[PDB]
Amino acid sequence: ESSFMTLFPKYRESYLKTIWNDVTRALDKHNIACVLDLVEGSMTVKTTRKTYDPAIILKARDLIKLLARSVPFPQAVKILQDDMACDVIKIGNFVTNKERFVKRRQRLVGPNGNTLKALELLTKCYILVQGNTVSAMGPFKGLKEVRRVVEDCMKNIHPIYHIKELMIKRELAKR
Amino acid sequence: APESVADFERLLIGNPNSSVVWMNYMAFQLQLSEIEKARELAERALKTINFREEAEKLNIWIAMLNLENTFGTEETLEEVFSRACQYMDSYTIHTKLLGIYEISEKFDKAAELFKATAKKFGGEKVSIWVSWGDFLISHNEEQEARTILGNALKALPKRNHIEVVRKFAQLEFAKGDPERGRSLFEGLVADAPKRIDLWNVYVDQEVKAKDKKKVEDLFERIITKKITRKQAKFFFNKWLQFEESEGDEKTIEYVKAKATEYVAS
Amino acid sequence: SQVFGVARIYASFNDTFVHVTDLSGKETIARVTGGMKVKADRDESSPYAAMLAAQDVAAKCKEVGITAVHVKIRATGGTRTKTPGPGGQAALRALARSGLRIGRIEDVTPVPSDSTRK
Amino acid sequence: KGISSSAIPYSRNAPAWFKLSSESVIEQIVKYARKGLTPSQIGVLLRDAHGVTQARVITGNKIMRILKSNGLAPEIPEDLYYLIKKAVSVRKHLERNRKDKDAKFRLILIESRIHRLARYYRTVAVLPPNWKYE
RNA sequence: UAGGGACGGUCGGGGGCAUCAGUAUUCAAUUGUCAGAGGUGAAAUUCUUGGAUUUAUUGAAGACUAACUACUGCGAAAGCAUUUGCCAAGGACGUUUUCAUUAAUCAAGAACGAAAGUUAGGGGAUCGAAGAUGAUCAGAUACCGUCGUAGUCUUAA
Repeated sequence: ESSFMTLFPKYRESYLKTIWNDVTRALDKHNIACVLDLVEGSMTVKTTRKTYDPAIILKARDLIKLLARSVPFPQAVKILQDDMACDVIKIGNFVTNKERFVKRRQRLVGPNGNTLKALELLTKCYILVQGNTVSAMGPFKGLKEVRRVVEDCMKNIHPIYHIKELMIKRELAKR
Repeated sequence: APESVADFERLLIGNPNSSVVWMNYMAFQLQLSEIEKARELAERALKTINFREEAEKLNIWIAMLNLENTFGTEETLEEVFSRACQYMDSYTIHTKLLGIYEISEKFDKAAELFKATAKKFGGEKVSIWVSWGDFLISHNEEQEARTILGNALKALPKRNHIEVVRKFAQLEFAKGDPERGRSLFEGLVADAPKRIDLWNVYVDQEVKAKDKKKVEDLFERIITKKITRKQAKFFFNKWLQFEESEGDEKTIEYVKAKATEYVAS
Repeated sequence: SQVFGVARIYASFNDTFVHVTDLSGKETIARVTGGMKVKADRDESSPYAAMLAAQDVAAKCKEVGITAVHVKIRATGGTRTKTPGPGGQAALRALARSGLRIGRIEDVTPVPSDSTRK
Repeated sequence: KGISSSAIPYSRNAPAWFKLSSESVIEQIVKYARKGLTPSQIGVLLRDAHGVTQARVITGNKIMRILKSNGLAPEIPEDLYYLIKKAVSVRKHLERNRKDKDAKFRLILIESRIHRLARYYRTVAVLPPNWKYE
C-alpha cells in the first residue's frame, strides 16, 4: 500500500477537471488510482490491490506534480514509460542582483525562444524555465545535458556555446 | 597631578577629553582606595571625551578594563568590553578583552577568548589566527599553534594564508623551533613559487635568528635563480651582508659572483 | 509472518546501488552495486545492470531469510541532480519480480536545505 | 510623500458646547508646562482630556506666546530641540557599533536638517549667534 | 491637498550587535559488508582488501538560509530572506497637537560598496607591506628613522 499527493494552485482546476478522465484512463491501464480534490486543491494517487508494478507509483507521483507544475497532459503522460524522467534545476541561488538574474534567465530562454527550442530539439527534452527554477522532462542523457547547460548558463558563458557543442557532439557521434 | 575626586574635577577644566590623564587619575584613585570614584571617573572619561572620537572612548574602555583586571571583577571587564563594543567594533572589543585576560594571566579565559575570536573573526580574517598563534605560542605548544592557525586559515580565505604562513615561520624563528620555521619557510616558498617574497622572508628570518649558513646560502640560490639583475643583486647583497656579519668574506664575494653570473645572460 | 529488510537503493547517475540492511540499518546484507554485474563502464547505470544486481541481492536475501523489504529509494541529492537515475525503477521491479515482497516506498534523497554554492 | 496633516475647521469660534472657562485653560497650560512638558504635548493633552479644540481659538493667542507671557519660555525651540536629541541619540548609537554605516548616512541627514532651521533661527534671531551646534 | 517637529497604533527579507535553529557538504572516529567506486559522449588523473563506495551512530569545521518566494515588501543606491533579544533609525496613515516660510534644483568634497585581481613570460628606475635595526611607556614589530622581497610596470588567461 502506498499513497502520494501534490497540491496544485487554484488557477489550474478548470484544466485539470477537463483532462482528469484521461488521467484516470492513463493510470488505470497501470492499475493505480488517483483522485483530485477541488475544495482543498490537491491531487493524490494511491496504489490499489491490483497493482503489480511497484515503481509506477513513483512515476504517477511525478505525473501529478508535473500537472501541478503546469506541463500539458500529452506532454506529461510520457513519464509513464520507463525511458523518461523529470528534473528540477534550481537557478535562484547563483547570482545576487535581480537585473543580472533576469537577464541571464532571459538569456536561457532566448530571443524569440530560439535558444530554448533548439535546446529541446538537441536534448530531446521538454524544458520550462519558470520563476526561479527550470523544470525538464526527458531521457537521462538529456537531463544531464540540460543540467550542465542551465547551471553553466547561470554562470557567464552563453548557452549558444552549449548548443554549438551539442550539434558538434551529435554529428561527431554520428561516425 | 590630578589624583582625587575633587582636584581632578577642578583641574580637568582645560582638557575634558584627557584619556591618558583620566586613566592615570582613575588608577591613582584605585591606589588611593577609591574604587567607586575610580570607576565613576573611568565611565565618565568617555562621556567627557568627544562623541565622534572613537579612539578616546576605546582608551577609556581599556582603562576601565585594566582597572577591572587589576583590582575589579570579570563582570566589570565584560561590561568594559560591552562598553568597548559600545565604544568600538565588536571584534576589536573582544580582542581587548583577550588582552585584558592575558594581562590578568587567566589561561582558560585567554583560550576561551582566542576560541571566540577563532570562530567568528577566524572565519572572517587572519587576525584571530594571529591571536590563536600568540596564545598557544605563549602557552608553548607550537604544534597546537600551527594547527589552530591552519584551521583558521581553512575557515578564512587562503589568499592571505601565504603571508600567514610566512608570519608563522617568522614567529617560529623568533621564539619557537628553527627546523619547523625552515619547514614552514619551504612550504611558503612552495606556495609562492613565482614570488621571492617568501624567499626573502625566510632569509631575513634566518639572519634574524642567526642562521647565517641557512640565510646566505638560500639567498645565494635565490640570487643565482631565475631572477633579473636587480632581483639578483638585492638578494646577493643581503646574503653578502649576512655573510660579512657572520665573518665570511670569500662567501660574500661568491654571492656577488653568482649575482654577476645570473645578471649576464 | 514476513520478516523485513530495507532496500536502501541508490539510483545515482553513472551507478546504481542495492544494499539491503536489516531494519535498523546498522547491519548490512547483500550489497551488489551495479557496476560489478556487467561492466562496459557505461552500462553501470543501466536497467539491465540494476535488475542483475537486484536479482542476486534477492537471492542472498532469500538465503538469509528475509521475505519482505521496506524500500528506500535515494537519488544522488545534495547540490546535484536530485532525481533517481535509470536503475531505481528497475531495481525494485526486479526485487518484486524475484519473489521478495515490497513495502513502504519512500524518497530519502538528501534535499540539501539551503546549501553551499557561493 | 503623502498628504497627512490636520484640518483646522472653518470656525474661529468657541465650539458652543465648551462651557469651560477661558482662563482656567491658561492655568492648566502653565500647570503642565511647569511640571515640565513640551508645547506639542500641552496642546494634545488639552485637546484630549480637558477638551479644547486648539487654544489659539479659545484663549487669546497661541501657547508658545502664552508660555512666553507667563514667563515659562524654552531655552531652544521645540523642533530644533528634538532634532538635537535625535542627533545625539544616533551619535551615541554610532560611537557604539562602528559598523552601522546606514546610521552614519542618516546622521548626515539629521545634521544637514539641523543646519537648515538652525540658520533660520539665527536669521530670525530666536536663539542668538555664537550657537554652533555644540 | 508648501515645509519642519511632536504624539499614537503600527509596518518592513532597512541596518548594527548578540543569540538560536536547520539540513546538506567536507573531514574524522566507531561498526556492518566486500571489490570495485568517481567521472565522462566515451575515457583518464584520482580513491581502493591499515577496506574504498554504500549503510548506521556520532563529533568537528566553514559556509548558507531549500521549498514558502510573488511583475510582492523594505532601503538613497549598491542591495536585503532562520528564531529570539537589544540598540538606535525610517516610511505610510491617524491628528480640531506645535513652529510659522523655516522652501525647490543642481558646479567642489564623502561614506558606500555590484565593483575587481583566475595563471604564465618579462623589465625593476622609484616606492615597498613581510623580515630586521635605536629611545617613549609595568607593557609598544605602530610613532620617529632606514636596508630591504613580491608588488607597484607590462602582456594573454
